[PDB]
Amino acid sequence: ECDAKCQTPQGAINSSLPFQNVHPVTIGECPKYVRSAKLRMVTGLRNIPSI
Amino acid sequence: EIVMTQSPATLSVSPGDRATLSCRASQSVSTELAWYQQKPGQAPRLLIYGASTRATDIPARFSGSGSGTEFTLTISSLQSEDFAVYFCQQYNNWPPITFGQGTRLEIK
Amino acid sequence: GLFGAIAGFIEGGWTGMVDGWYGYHHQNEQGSGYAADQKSTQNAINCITNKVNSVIEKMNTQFTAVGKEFNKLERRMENLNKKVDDGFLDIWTYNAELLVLLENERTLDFHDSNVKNLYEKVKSQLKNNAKEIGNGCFEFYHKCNNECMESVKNGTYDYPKYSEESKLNREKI
Amino acid sequence: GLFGAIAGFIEGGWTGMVDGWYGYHHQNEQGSGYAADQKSTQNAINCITNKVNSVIEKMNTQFTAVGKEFNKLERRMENLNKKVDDGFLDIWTYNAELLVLLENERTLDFHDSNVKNLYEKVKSQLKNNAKEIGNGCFEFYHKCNNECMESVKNGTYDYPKYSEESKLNREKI
Amino acid sequence: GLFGAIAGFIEGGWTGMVDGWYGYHHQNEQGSGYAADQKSTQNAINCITNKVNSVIEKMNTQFTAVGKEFNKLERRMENLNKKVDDGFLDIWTYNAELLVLLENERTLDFHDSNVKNLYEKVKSQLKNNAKEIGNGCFEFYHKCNNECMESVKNGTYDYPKYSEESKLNREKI
Amino acid sequence: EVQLLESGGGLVRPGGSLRLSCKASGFSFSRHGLSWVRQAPGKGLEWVSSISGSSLSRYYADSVKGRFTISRDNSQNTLYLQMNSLRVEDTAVFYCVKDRLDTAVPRGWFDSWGQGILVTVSS
Amino acid sequence: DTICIGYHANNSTDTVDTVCEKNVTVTHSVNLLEDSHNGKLCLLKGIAPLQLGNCSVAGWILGNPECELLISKESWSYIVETPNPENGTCYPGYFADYEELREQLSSVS
Ligand SMILES: *[C@@H]1O[C@H](CO)[C@@H](O[C@@H]2O[C@H](CO)[C@@H](O[C@@H]3O[C@H](CO)[C@@H](O)[C@H](O)[C@@H]3O)[C@H](O)[C@H]2NC(C)=O)[C@H](O)[C@H]1NC(C)=O
Ligand SMILES: *[C@@H]1O[C@H](CO)[C@@H](O[C@@H]2O[C@H](CO)[C@@H](O[C@@H]3O[C@H](CO)[C@@H](O)[C@H](O)[C@@H]3O)[C@H](O)[C@H]2NC(C)=O)[C@H](O)[C@H]1NC(C)=O
Ligand SMILES: *[C@@H]1O[C@H](CO)[C@@H](O[C@@H]2O[C@H](CO)[C@@H](O[C@@H]3O[C@H](CO)[C@@H](O)[C@H](O)[C@@H]3O)[C@H](O)[C@H]2NC(C)=O)[C@H](O)[C@H]1NC(C)=O
Ligand SMILES: *[C@@H]1O[C@H](CO)[C@@H](O)[C@H](O)[C@H]1NC(C)=O
Ligand SMILES: *[C@@H]1O[C@H](CO)[C@@H](O)[C@H](O)[C@H]1NC(C)=O
Ligand SMILES: *[C@@H]1O[C@H](CO)[C@@H](O)[C@H](O)[C@H]1NC(C)=O
Ligand SMILES: *[C@@H]1O[C@H](CO)[C@@H](O)[C@H](O)[C@H]1NC(C)=O
Ligand SMILES: *[C@@H]1O[C@H](CO)[C@@H](O)[C@H](O)[C@H]1NC(C)=O
Repeated sequence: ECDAKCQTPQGAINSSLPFQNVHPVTIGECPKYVRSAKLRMVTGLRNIPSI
Repeated sequence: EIVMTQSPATLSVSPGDRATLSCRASQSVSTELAWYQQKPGQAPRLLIYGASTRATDIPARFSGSGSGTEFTLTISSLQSEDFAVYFCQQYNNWPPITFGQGTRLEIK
Repeated sequence: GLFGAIAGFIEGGWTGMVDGWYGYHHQNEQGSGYAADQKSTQNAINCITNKVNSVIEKMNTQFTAVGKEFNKLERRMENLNKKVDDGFLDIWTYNAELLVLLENERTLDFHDSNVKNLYEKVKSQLKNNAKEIGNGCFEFYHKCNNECMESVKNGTYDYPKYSEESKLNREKI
Repeated sequence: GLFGAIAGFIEGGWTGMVDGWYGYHHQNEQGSGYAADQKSTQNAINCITNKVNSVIEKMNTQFTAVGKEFNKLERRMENLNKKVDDGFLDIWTYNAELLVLLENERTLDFHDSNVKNLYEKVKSQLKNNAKEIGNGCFEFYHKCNNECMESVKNGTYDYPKYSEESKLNREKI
Repeated sequence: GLFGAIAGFIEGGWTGMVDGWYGYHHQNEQGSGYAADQKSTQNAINCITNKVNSVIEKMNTQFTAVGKEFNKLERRMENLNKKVDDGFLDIWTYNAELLVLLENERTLDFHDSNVKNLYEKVKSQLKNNAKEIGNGCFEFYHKCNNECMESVKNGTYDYPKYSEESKLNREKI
Repeated sequence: EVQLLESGGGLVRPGGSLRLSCKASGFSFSRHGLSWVRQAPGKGLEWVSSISGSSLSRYYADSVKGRFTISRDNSQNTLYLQMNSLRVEDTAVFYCVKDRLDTAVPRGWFDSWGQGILVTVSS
Repeated sequence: DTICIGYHANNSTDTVDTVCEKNVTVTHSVNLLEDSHNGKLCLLKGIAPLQLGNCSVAGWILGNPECELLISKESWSYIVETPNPENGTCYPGYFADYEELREQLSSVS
């Protein structure tokens, strides 16, 4: 027993991210299925501490 | 100016053991700090610049660790060569430079 | 060489400074330290974050059903349902992925351009009272204390006040 | 402050000029007023319009049907019809919106860059015969009548003809 | 005029050089001809190609079925199948097209910017020992042999070694 | 390898002047700085002066501020230590140290150290 | 007397992918893809969903002698089955319009 935004045959997901790659079957208001493995954007600069 | 000090001063340890002596620091001086060797007879050399990395052609038995005010030095193993006088330097604020008072290690 | 891939005018960057994204390292008598350009970071954090917020918030949501069940005499429905579901799956992968690769260059180019224009600002503020030592580091011919140094961080600087001091520099050379 | 976010090198702009998008404010003895750079505006209106035309004209159109009707014993079809219709509805909201949000910055940056390169053109045309008065305004040390001034608007300018005049300026200073 | 629309700072380009995309035309005594900037060409081919590779490689593929058949008493299926198939067809036309139209300007601007920054690099390497002859062509006041000229192609250049030679130039003028 | 040479030590009475020449070789002197450190007998090192490239940045320790002067020559790749008004507590060795770089940031740590030379005083 | 230009850069192992390059390390980053699941179903729309124990919808609706533990579970949000529901309908036969019944009974108050 808990609270879940949507379900999934394996379980449930959290947060309000716009994509997920855990299962193409869902129950509720939660995002589309994506075959990709990982994808992120950046906010800061390239991390180059020293040469 | 930025005042720095080391303590205790005199310590004798059996070779091959572990002996660490930390030098305090006013303000924070971030991670910017240098530690110098001085064997009896010749000029000082450099060991650790930035408190994280060794210099060129330096035995790796030393260890540069610490952040902010709490700055420490530790040596994995001690040989008869390591018995020298140690200086720790800060260079975050660099109109002046201030060294420590030196800590001497000896045996027999 | 990755550093050669960008071929930027600035080196890898610093780590001691913590209170900003773009800043300066003012050196002078009795005054060394780091600094941060509070005008640039706040006006650069917001736009980049809003790009992330725009991507996240525009994923509108509605209740959705799972692929239903069909008996063995109605296989046409099952494959039609697979075709539509796979069509959306293939669409979103390409659409989502190509967005975060095309817009990752946009934010990375934004950061590179932010350094350049800020670097140009100090150049134009004072021109003859400085020497191009190297990679984005000037050298003041005159003497300039902390109150003077803040003029560079401000938008204020009195050239004629220090131009006559540059005449003394002409004497040295 | 919105003006602080852009941090542009030019002020809010003028309203007197009407015959262009980028222009000048030539002033001289027996001459004043505004102008317009017919070269830049014509090459700026076309590309921006074609970007709008490209967005509008590429919406291919074809006859479409409404969501059909189903009886109570064929509910499975109705939800499948809803799933496919809602899938396209969700796609177009995100696709269309992120297009006009990402391509609005492209045009805003384009307009800002147009001012800069046009500014850069007049700086390089004459270098020592001008003073950086401030925000994109120069001051001619020499006298320059309207015929001379049009040289700035042209791509033509004779430096040696006026370089000797700048020697008189060297005498002034 | 197409060249007027772009209004680039460089002319149409050359055809003699073949071993690169950006280069130089060092001319001097006992030497002449073209050259190539191996630092930039390999650094520009990769990113542009990876943009094409990213577009092509992201087209994930899977087994697909054709539009099935239906008898005259199940026409609702046929139109539903047409609606979903036509929906994807309309999506991919606009999605694919606007990608290669928006990203064709990105690569075109990239090439234009690559020329400028490389052009800017030679200017900053030596400043007073050169005259702005015209469209991206400088003139060395001093004499510069082939060994000297490679300094421009390198990042290395000893200004004070030749600054005293520029004093001889001051004598000529 | 990098080697430095020093000269000019000896005995100087109070009120005199002394010049210590510090030659540099094995590294680009034009793009690197230099500095000086002083060690009294039995006590720790006390930095005195550091000068960056092209003789445009000069700093002095507060102890001797306003009475020391430093200059550099690129052609002869050597550094000088001009000074006057000798003290009685100034009997100390004077070493040569190489600044990291001019255009870099984090600056202050010394890599190469010369032997130095001895300067004394007498009544 | 120098002033220099730089940008903040702290220690971080975060990696991002772009078009000019790949596997580049950056300071701060935000993801969109979630790949973590709790591993247990939960009460979703404020109402506990029913759990079928070794039973199917047809078997339980018709009132099999088994599946008697799920009579006081009236309101729900969805129905959870077993991958191979065994105790379905005892007397064999062909349950007309099976699929439509499941969809209609998928949600009730
Ligand atoms: C750059 O911007 C800063 C802040 O935006 C300015 O700081 C302010 O400068 C004024 C005058 O330069 C200071 O006023 C002074 O206060 C002292 C107090 O004893 C007084 O004795 C002086 O006669 C004068 O009135 C003001 O305190 C200072 N603000 C602070 C310290 O918070 C600065 O002036 C701008 N310009 C430059 C060149 O830095
Ligand atoms: C800048 O561009 C403008 C237009 O593109 C040029 O204007 C033209 O300039 C020429 C000579 O400068 C003018 O010819 C002159 O005509 C008068 C007529 O009395 C004659 O007396 C002169 O001897 C000379 O032949 C021409 O009329 C003028 N075009 C017009 C007014 O429509 C201009 O020359 C370019 N250069 C500069 C520095 O402005
Ligand atoms: C620019 O870059 C090029 C290549 O990256 C450098 O070329 C190399 O330059 C050095 C010295 O300038 C050459 O060494 C010389 O070799 C001759 C052989 O007879 C010797 O007599 C000299 O005393 C000196 O040791 C080296 O050969 C040359 N590399 C080649 C030809 O492949 C160049 O030095 C850099 N700088 C400039 C200003 O071009
Ligand atoms: C889900 O996320 C919320 C915060 O959004 C958090 O409070 C909650 O503990 C998370 N649930 C689990 C199971 O981690
Ligand atoms: C940098 O390293 C320290 C030392 O372990 C660590 O505490 C810190 O979290 C690291 N930085 C970040 C951003 O995690
Ligand atoms: C990225 O580079 C690091 C460092 O070489 C390596 O450990 C890691 O496996 C690389 N990851 C990918 C996806 O290439
Ligand atoms: C349900 O089925 C599983 C697997 O066949 C079995 O282990 C379990 O005992 C069954 N429970 C009941 C109540 O029939
Ligand atoms: C229920 O299923 C079990 C196997 O899981 C079977 O042995 C038993 O006979 C079934 N009984 C009923 C009433 O369905």
